[PDB]
Amino acid sequence: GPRSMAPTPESDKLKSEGNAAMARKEYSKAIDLYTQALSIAPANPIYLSNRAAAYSASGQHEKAAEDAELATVVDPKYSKAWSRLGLARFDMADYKGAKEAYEKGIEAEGNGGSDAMKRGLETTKRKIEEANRGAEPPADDVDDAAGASRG
Repeated sequence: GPRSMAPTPESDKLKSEGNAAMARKEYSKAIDLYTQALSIAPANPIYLSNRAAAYSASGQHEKAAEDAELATVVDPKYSKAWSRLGLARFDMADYKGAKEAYEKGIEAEGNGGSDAMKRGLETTKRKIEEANRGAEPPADDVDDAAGASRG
């Protein structure tokens, strides 16, 4: 018969084994274990957001972003997915997109945001303001005054 396409004790075991792999910093294994969980329950936002964390830890920001995005599409009310998406976009230097993700995460979280979301949004805004105001100070003009004018 057909699978239920929803989480099972088996998929959750795989998720837990994935979580343990993360703890050991075995990111490639975590990615594989979360993927196995997702083969049982496709597009599960918890499993997706966990695999996103593993991608991010291993420096694979585009893959992290795709997992996190899909999670936010499936469950836009799941604040953790937005936090994952924010970090992934931040790490891709997509600061506008990171700002948007953190803002939506903060709304979904329903309590002003997790510490990570609040700091994430603050840091992203500061980066955007740095760019807007100029990342480099202006230089003052060279002096055309006479050398003895300071005397």
